[PDB]
Amino acid sequence: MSVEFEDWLTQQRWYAGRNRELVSATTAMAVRLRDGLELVLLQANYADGPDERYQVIVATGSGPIDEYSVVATIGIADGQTAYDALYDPDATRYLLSLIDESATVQNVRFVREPDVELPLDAPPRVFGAEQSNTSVVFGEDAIFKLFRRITPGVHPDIELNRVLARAGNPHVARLLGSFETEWEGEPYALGMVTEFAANSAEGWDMATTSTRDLFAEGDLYAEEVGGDFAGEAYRLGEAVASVHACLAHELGTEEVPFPADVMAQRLAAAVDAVPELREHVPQIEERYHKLADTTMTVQRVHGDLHLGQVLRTPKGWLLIDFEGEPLDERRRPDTPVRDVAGILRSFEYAAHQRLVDQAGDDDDRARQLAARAREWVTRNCASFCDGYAAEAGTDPRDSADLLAAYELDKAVYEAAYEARHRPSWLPIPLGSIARL
Amino acid sequence: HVEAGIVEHPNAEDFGHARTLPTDTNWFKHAVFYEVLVRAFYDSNADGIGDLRGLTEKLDYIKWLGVDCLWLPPFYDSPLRDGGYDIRDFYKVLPEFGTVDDFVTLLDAAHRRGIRIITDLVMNHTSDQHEWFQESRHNPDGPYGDFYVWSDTSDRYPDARIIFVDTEESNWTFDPVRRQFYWHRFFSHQPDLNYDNPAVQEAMLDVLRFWLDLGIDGFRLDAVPYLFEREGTNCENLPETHAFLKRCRKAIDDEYPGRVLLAEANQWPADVVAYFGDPDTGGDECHMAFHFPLMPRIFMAVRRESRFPISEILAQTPPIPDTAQWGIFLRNHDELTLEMVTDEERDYMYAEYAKDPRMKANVGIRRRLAPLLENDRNQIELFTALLLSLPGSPVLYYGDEIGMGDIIWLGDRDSVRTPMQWTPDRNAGFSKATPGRLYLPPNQDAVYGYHSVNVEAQLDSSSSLLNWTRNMLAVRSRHDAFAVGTFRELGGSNPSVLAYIREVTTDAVLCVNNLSRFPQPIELNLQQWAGYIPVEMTGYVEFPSIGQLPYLLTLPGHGFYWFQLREPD
Amino acid sequence: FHFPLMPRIFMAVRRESRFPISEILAQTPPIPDTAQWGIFLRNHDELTLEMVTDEERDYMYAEYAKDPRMKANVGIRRRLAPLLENDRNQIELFTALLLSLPGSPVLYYGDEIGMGDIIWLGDRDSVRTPMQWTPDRNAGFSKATPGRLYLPPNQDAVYGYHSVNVEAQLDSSSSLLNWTRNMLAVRSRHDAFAVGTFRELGGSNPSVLAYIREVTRQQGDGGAKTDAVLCVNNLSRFPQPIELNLQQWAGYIPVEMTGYVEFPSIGQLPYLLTLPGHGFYWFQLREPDP
Ligand SMILES: [Ca+2]
Repeated sequence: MSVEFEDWLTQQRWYAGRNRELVSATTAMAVRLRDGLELVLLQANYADGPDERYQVIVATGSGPIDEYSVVATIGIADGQTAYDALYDPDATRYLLSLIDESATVQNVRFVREPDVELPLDAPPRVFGAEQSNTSVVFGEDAIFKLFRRITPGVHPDIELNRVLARAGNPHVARLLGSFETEWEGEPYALGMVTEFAANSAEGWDMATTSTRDLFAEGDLYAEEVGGDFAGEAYRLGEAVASVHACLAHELGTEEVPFPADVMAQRLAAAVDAVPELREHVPQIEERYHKLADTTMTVQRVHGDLHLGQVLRTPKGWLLIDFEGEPLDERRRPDTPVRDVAGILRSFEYAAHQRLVDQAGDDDDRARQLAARAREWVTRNCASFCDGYAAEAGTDPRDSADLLAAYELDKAVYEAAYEARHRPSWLPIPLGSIARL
Repeated sequence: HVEAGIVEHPNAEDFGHARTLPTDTNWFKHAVFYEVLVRAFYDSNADGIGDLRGLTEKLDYIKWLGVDCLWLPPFYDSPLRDGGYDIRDFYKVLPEFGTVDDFVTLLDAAHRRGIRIITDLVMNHTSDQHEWFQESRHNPDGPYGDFYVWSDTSDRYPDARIIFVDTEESNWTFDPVRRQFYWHRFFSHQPDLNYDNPAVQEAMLDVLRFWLDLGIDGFRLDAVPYLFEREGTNCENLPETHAFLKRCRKAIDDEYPGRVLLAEANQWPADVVAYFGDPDTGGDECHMAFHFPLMPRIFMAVRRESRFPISEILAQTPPIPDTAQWGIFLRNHDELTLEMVTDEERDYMYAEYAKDPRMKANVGIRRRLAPLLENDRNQIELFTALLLSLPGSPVLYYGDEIGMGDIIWLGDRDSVRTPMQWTPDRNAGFSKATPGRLYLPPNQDAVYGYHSVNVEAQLDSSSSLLNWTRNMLAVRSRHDAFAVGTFRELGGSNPSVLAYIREVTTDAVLCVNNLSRFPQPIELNLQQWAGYIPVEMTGYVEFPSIGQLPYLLTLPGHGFYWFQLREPD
Repeated sequence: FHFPLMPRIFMAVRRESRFPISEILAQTPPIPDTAQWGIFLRNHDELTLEMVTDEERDYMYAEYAKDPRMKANVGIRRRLAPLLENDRNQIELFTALLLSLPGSPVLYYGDEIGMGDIIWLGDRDSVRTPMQWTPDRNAGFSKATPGRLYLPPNQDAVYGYHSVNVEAQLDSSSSLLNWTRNMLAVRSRHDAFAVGTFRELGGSNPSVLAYIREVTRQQGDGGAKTDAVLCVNNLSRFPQPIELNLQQWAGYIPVEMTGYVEFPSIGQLPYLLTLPGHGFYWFQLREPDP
């Protein structure tokens, strides 16, 4: 089952079973798309930990170009080497003409919205392929994205892109089409195609260059420097507020009380990998049980906002990767105060990764950089909240206690997620927990 | 001018006409304009005031620099209460500059070496000393009584704003001789011409025809948005205003093919596109208008070390007609009103500018390129490099080629109108007259002083800014792509690097500019030119051929590269 | 003191060829463990006012006298700024080489602000004028009347104390003083420059001199201590591309030191770097993340 070809499916980076200790891992499906193609939906069973099902559109014969052979040659089936079709131009063309038809094959049905797909253009594969997807760019007009780890749909990165653009909200790259199948019982969304924001730049990469400005040739104030991100942060505020207000219109709103017992379970489990976090825990729990038996407003939200999931194009900010992150729990509504917590959380990480990279970069007076970072971190958080509050009547800082809770929770999840993976990060969550 | 009952008026046929250049209706799209004041450039009669004959003598320098067209600000007879933008006589050159004959001598001498000349021409208003206005006030029932906008109360057009809100209390001023109010958008001594009077329209069309008969290559029509005034409107960009401009274009196209009409309209790009005219006919108004907010954006883009303030206005600029061409220069203020263009709604950088300490310091004052960038040579090169490679025809301001400075204390507009610094000799080699006689003093500070900044000094080392600037124009003239090619922004992963491609269907050229003061790497996607060989233009050096993988280029702080994309063999 | 380094670096920039630098670096014998070379950016020995040369062992022997620039200053001490005709980009390049080449560097006073010289005062006094502190009387060097000064300050339009002084340059971080200051700040953050190994990388382009300084991981660490650093210098006045072979550091991330900017990671294929005329880069070769 799988046989040696399996080895390739563990070299990925989008493969999560790197630590999971597997039992039998076997191919669950193989629809035939073309003579030399097959949409294989593999399934990986682990011992002690839930099953996870990946996909791979495998092609046979010869798999050019020469500049991908390392990152492409899956193995050798009798008697030509097999390779994943995201690296072949003749193959991705077909997989886009199938979305255009809009066609179906055995089980995998392809659908497209009432727009125009853009074939007959040269496609390459994008470099930063993520831990849940892979991406190829057709020309400068559209980008195709096959979900490397399919879990039983519906997929919010498709769902929430649709209603957002159907409303006309400008802050999402427009969705063109997608494709899914019905493996066993429930359905599985397999990938989407979307309008390419050619000429884009990540938020984290753009904040990193402003945080780079103050710090290098520093001791000159956070407002005086040219690099000042404050203006751009404010725009990003009303951008996130726009999508939230628009999402609440179609998704609707409900009232619910603060998840006291649920978020206590989070802080309790976080204390398993305990540091000085146990010393803050009573003061943190005092902040938690202060907001007990209080009602909030819950909308459909992004779920995983940080500067990385936000892109800047000419004439607008774009929100991407509605991942969001238990698919049932992912779709569940939540206080928008969690999303603004995510962005404000991300600002401190952008400023202090640099300060760690400026402790890099040692020794005598890193105290100056901290002074500038605290300046920068608190100023763009202000500028962001100001812009958010300028869009919708509601101000997030006006209901601060609710936000301060979710910021503290995002820090507890940040501590545990960092501490296990990277020990060097631990000062960032711990110090920021101390700050708040 | 004169008067008998009508204000008499000289004939084009009494002066000669300079050697005509071969008729070409696209010269302005390929040209590089050089704005030079007549008073400032060179003085040949030792009066202390630059003159037409002096400018004639220095044409060889202009030719050597490699500019294609001279742009002269207004040189007509004037009381000079508003820098000569208040014209007293349209058919007479100001005495101190010379006679109309001396202008023809300049034209012929310039055309002989292929250099064209255009001039500022104020359309909206004349000086209150103009014979017309003196006849209008003194003889209200005469033939000029309706040449200006008169009224019995200062109530009309109340929606129109006062342009100079700190100097003028009203747009209506009371004339004591006529005992009536007269309209003026600008200063009280610059009364507005009444364009509703058909005779006025014909008079101004005859002014155009006069200088066109002498053989001038074009005009920059100043203050045109304020020509017509209508009730219930702000009296700006009214349909009848555009309708008159269409006549001027027709008169050019019918009588003098191959001449140009520039529109000084200090408005947001989305508004000024109307001044190119009906796009169905491919243009029937002005040939050129100025893309005013480019420089402020480029400036703020280098400040932020982010490409996007440049990208944004380039993306938000509407397409223009086929004949049409944008005009771009490296200044933040309009020389007429001393106002920086901005739109509260459509400019996203609206509040941003006032918050910047550098921008805030020079609000309302003309500054040269060198002082604007704090004399940073690397920046001066970058901004120049952008000016020459971005879409539209560029305008250089005199003295910027040698990195002259300014004297802000002389006045908000005079600051950039000091004498041209030719040598480190007495008066910077501008005049033989005693220093006291000079119309304006030369720069004397340790940085931009004529002892250290002059043409003579820079002529020798090919590393000088003059020689650098000269050569950049020499490179630009060797590729049409820069002038009239397409513009596609390449983007890239690094926000600090602005990369784009100009193309003609016969070069493709690649420009990579680094807006950050630190060295920056950029990975570009040039798959479309796979197999092509990039060749750097200033050194004719071949770089590695473009492949399927992203192409990596590394620039120094405020550096740039210009590559010719050359075919494989 | 490694005396003929500067004359070679000078002629190397003149030719726009790396080899006059490469040659003396290759022909320099190894020195003891305690020992350290001393290097400075001057062509003459202050004692004898003679430029070192060996008729046999120097292949550039006859070459120097034939160069018009070299010929002009024979037997006279000149400062860095006049030696390079006040070219700021060159002043930076030569300083960049001084700080990154093997051995301990010596800066001469006033070169940090790009002072000039007065040749007519004497072949050795030329570089011994007063330090130009302010644009005040006597360049802020003394309160005494100008006649009493041991030597007069520079007064010409180019290197004069009215235009070249410390006070003036302290403000803008773009000044040569502040630039020079920061370069010393960067150098002090990496031991590789001081006492690291020196391996010349070569390259296909003769105009670009690229090399690597390296210090070994003493009993363990991964800081700005136990670094490998990469220096790429362009001796040509025109922009130059160089394809380097950094396969040994495959997976490593080059980080430019003056801006802490991460460049694309080094792979198996030749690494392409593009420099402007008389430009240079200083990269920290940083490990990939475990
Ligand atoms: Ca009018």
